[PDB]
Amino acid sequence: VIQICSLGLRWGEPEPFLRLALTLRPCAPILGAKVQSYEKEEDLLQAWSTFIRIMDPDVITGYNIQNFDLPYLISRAQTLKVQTFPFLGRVAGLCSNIRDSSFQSKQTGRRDTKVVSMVGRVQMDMLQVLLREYKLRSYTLNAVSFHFLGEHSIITDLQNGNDQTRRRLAVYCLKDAYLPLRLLERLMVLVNAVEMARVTGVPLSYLLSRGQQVKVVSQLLRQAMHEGLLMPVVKSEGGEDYTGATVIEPLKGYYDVPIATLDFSSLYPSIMMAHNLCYTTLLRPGTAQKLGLTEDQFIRTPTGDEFVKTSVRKGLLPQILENLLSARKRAKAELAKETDPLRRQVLDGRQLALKVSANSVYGFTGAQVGKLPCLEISQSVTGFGRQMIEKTKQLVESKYTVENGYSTSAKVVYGDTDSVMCRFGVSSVAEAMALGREAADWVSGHFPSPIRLEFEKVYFPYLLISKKRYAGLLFSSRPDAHDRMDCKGLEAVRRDNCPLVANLVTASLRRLLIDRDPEGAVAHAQDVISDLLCNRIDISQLVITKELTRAASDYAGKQAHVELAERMRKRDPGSAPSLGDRVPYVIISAAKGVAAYMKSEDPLFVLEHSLPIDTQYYLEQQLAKPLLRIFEPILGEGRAEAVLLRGDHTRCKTVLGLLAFAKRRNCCIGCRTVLSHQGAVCEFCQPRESELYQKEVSHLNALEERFSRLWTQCQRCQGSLHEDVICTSRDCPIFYMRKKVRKDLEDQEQLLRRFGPPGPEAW
Amino acid sequence: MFEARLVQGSILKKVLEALKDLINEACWDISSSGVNLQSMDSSHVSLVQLTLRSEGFDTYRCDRNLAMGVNLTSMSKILKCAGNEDIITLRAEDNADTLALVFEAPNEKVSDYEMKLMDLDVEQLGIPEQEYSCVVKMPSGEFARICRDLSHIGDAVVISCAKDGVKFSASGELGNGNIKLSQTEEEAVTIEMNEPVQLTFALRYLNFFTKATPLSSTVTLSMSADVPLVVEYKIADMGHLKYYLAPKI
Amino acid sequence: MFEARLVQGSILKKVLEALKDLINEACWDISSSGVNLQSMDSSHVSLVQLTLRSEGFDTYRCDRNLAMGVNLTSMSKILKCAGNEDIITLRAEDNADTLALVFEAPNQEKVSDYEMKLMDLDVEQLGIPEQEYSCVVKMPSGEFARICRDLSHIGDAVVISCAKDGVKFSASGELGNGNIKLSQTSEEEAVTIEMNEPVQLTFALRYLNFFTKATPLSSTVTLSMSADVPLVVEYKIADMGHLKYYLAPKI
Amino acid sequence: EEAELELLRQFDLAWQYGPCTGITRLQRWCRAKQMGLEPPPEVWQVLKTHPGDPRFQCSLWHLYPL
DNA sequence: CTATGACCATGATTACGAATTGC
DNA sequence: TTAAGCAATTCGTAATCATGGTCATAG
Ligand SMILES: Cc1cn([C@H]2C[C@H](O)[C@@H](COP(=O)(O)OP(=O)(O)OP(=O)(O)O)O2)c(=O)[nH]c1=O
Ligand code: SF4
Ligand SMILES: [Zn+2]
Repeated sequence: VIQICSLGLRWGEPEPFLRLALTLRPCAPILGAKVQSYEKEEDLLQAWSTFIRIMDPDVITGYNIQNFDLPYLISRAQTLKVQTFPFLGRVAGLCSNIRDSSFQSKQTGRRDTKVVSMVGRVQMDMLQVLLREYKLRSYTLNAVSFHFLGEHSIITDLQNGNDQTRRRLAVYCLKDAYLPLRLLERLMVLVNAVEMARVTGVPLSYLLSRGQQVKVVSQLLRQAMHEGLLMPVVKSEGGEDYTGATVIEPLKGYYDVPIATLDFSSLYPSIMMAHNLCYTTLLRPGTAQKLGLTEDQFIRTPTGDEFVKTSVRKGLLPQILENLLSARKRAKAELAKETDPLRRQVLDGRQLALKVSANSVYGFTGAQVGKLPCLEISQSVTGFGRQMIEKTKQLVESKYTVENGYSTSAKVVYGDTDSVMCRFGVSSVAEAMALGREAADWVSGHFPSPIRLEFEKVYFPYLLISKKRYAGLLFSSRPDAHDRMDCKGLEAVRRDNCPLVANLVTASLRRLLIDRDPEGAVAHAQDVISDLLCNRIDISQLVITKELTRAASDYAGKQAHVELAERMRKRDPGSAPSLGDRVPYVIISAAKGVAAYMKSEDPLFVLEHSLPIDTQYYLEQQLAKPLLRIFEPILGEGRAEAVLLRGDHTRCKTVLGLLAFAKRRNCCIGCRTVLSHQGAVCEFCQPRESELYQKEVSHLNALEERFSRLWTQCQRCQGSLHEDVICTSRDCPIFYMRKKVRKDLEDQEQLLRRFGPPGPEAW
Repeated sequence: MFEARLVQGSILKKVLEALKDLINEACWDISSSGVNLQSMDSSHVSLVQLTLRSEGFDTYRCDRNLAMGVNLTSMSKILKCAGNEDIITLRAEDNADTLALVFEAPNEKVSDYEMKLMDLDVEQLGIPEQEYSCVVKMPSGEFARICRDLSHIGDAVVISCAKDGVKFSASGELGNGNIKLSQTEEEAVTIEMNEPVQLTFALRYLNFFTKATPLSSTVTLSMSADVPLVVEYKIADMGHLKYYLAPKI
Repeated sequence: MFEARLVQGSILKKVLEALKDLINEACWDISSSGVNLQSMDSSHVSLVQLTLRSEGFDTYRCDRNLAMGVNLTSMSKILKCAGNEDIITLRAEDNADTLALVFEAPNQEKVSDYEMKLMDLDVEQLGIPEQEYSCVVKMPSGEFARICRDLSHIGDAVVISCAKDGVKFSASGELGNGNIKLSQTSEEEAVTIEMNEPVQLTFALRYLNFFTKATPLSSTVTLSMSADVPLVVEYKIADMGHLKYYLAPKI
Repeated sequence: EEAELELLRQFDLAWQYGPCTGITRLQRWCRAKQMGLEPPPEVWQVLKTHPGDPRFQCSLWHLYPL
């Protein structure tokens, strides 16, 4: 271990107050930080342990400190025989130890971590907070720093060199150690963790280790001491499933008359609230008998149970849910007065977390592997849901009709278990908004409270492909003209595909829904396919990522990413994907057509070893079928032939051990006829040579302009204008797009030396 | 304008079934010396070189050196709409990207197809001429059965050329075996040797190379130190067909 | 040191082609009487007894009562690499647990020399009873295979009635009932139903398709049955010995 | 050898001779000599007693896709 | 030297698991 | 000792089933 670098601050002050860097050879001074140097590693580990005792911090953060940093330090101190290192905690006579742990759920998957013991102090690895809350494409520090802010063997010779190289290494390490602080204070992590621990009543270490059961157990016990009840222990392996939610059958297609969306807000917690459903008021089938009082003492549910009215008991789950609902309402009332966009979405994150907590209260009941299940309640909930949504659809389509004085009889096109997308008939967004608000407020008056239906949007135009797949354009007000698109479910929000395909789907829906020009859309898709086949598409747009889950399900059937991961490298059998992460790969061309798991390769390996790409795989398996989903419903099946013919005019333009034994046959630039001698033009096509020189110097001119815009961008992203660039960042498009233009220019410069020189040079 | 006419369309169909599995796209270099082609395979491992000399076409006419871009799958589908006795003529313009094929039955029925060509940006490679030192001339049927029979055991094969004969060995999980062949018209195995050879080659490429067996009776195998093994066939007063494959290190 | 030759050697291809679809392994008992194989089936319904006398061979050296085991289908895949006119030679050392197969050519120019490794065996072994078979029928093998395959497209299991005048191969199926009758014909194409007392039995027609895999394996097929006993189909391996397939009957 | 391979690795990272990871080693030695910054006469005397070896006459990172 | 179906080889249909998103 | 629920759509691989090109031998 050669350098340790530390940043420290008091919470509430907008800058740090401590900035220290401890190195292992003599170094050069850095303005703003202290620098100390040692000639042996024992002094370095001792100095860090003494600093961490004396400063005595409350919280320790970092990025991947649990699974890399602390056990490396502990094992390295054990090897070098330094006895006083592993006492990092607060208790004076206690040493620390490495211990494995696993967590698994159907919500976050399964992850295996080490833990290191520190008594008194709290740990917050920001990697685990990101991996638990956020669903992203890559989880590298560079990728999340670009997504939120906007950015090994070389180091061993920056350290065996001079002291300005070591000073450069220390400035790099300090920037690395500074980035997670900025992420912690910018994303409102710690304020939301403190508010979660105050609303639920669990400690601050449980929100990084546990799930959503300890919190609902805690709140139920805290509500149970106030009336004098005790909880039982029921455990069963195992019950059966029950029936979930209804989806209404669509009227599929393309709509160009406005559809208004009406939905219920906080549906399942308000069902559980306003019909008095709880553990503590579930009536067994016999204890009603032989009392006969049915009216206003109990009710009956569509699955079949009987539940006591609120004039006898009050349940415990209504009160816990009412507290959580008021907390989320206060968070939304605070969110309704922000102007900054990233701040608006992080308050949206806070309210999303409180709504997830309130819904996991209901999901506690149906978990037959758990601590206290009561599937009768769950069945009553979803039965009430189904009954109310079909009530909504009957009522909306039945009242506003041609005989009832209105304009047109409306017709529901879609509904998915909480929402209803009714198509009204008018093509004026003001009149649709007015009637939709009247409908929402009208239908809501047929229920107990807090059951309320609300207007939410007007889509104009609309595109419905299947169940859980649609798109549209979003209206919030009228003079607020339009907000954005909505892409529910489609190929632009999933992460199982290429960036090329998601970009093409977004650009096609842009040209098709905003400008309403299908001809520019066809020309766009043609240019994408043509530039694919002509081999001028970056390999950033070709990378596919998949998650490496539990190893036995991936034992059960052969996949591509599992095959790439389990195949080690010759260079490194010590850095490879583990369980739970994401494996990136691209597909190269070969002749083993039975298996697409035999053609997958690491992006850096195909970078350094230059393997070709299977353009037919990407053409017929990645691109073609999402396009045939989207482009068909506006036209007939002559549209499938239109895009497969727009392919056909553009499919006829394709660019191209033994490879060393070349002959390098020259070819005519005009008509492609191989011939003896080095002159560029053919004897039949020699007159038209001024035009053939004119052609292709406007190509060299455009490659020259692309070299310079890229190789000076690295100088501004690096910081310095006087020293070399070293950044092989695999998540930057800049890298390997700066590598191919050198070769394009190398090739296009040599093609013009077929022609003579435009003058002498030795004069 | 290009126009050729050849009486034995069977030769054309055998050469087009030599290549429709190993290659998907090619460029025909039409000249005033014949119809010549070079290509690499899709796997970037092996080389094909095909020469149909100008004389053997029984009515030739070529004005200017052309270069046609042909999808070999569609052409292989077209040349199986012609029986084994027909007379084939090829018709092309010097301004167009579409080829005409007319098949003439030797009895009342004539057929004519038009096929759209493609423009491709391929690069043409070749070979230099050196003297391979082990020269085998053997029957093609025995070579086909030897490769196909060793194929079920394992995937590599070692060729072992010694004085009186050659010996092919191959291994695998169900064991190993060799086949000898010795010096002793076309059922003979003529063996010229200056330096002995032992080398290793993979079997999928060899079982691709033995797809063009109806073109001749004998096959010529040429080996030397550390060079790509050459498999050579001759087509009678028409030209030749060569595959090239590099040894394993 | 075991070293044996067979000039008309297509019979070994022919027996292992009719061996590998039935069973996955074999217990090869090499005695001074020659090459023998008693082995059960895998479904516990049937059995193979192969006997190859020494006098049906050409050139012979047996110094050991070898008792080895062969994985059959890989050996058949190796036997698929030699023609039928080609001479089959086997070589075996009593310490080296391998089989050295030598395929000579009739023109002697192509030589093959293959080697299959050994695996251990602890196979079960039961003895057949010897008794009176109330119906022994000599039949052409090709006609027999033709008839039972003609019955395979009706149903699954066959009922047989063996009597004096004719023999009755009946079956049911999803399309109804059917039966074919045979009689004696008044050297290879001759038939004979030698009978003492008429019987009726149930057998599996799919195992008859399995047993007719040895259709080109003899001059004539023999069908020997009695009451409630294993049917023995016999293919007399010409000048060599014989292959007998036992099928334990049904209930 | 093994002591001559650290002198060149020390000449390659001294900042007072230039920012050199795109060019050869002897070109940077002559560039500094033209401007006469202070090239030392020992990083020359190992680039003369060798032929065209790629581990003497090349910069440290002449691999490495930067 | 020539019909016939048995034999090898290659392509169309169905089934099921894995992955990921919407409520 | 540890873990909130169900509905639905998409894609890849192996296995099942259809169909033609050679071929091998009886007429
Ligand atoms: C998202 C989600 C919904 N549901 C159920 C409960 C909800 O009552 C029902 C509706 O889904 P949602 O509309 O997503 O959530 P919501 O209606 O409760 O709150 P809001 O309208 O303010 O966004 O779906 C779950 O059970 N678990 C979940 O994770
Ligand atoms: S390649 Fe250049 S632009 Fe891209 S991340 Fe690295 S330094 Fe920045
Ligand atoms: Zn020209």
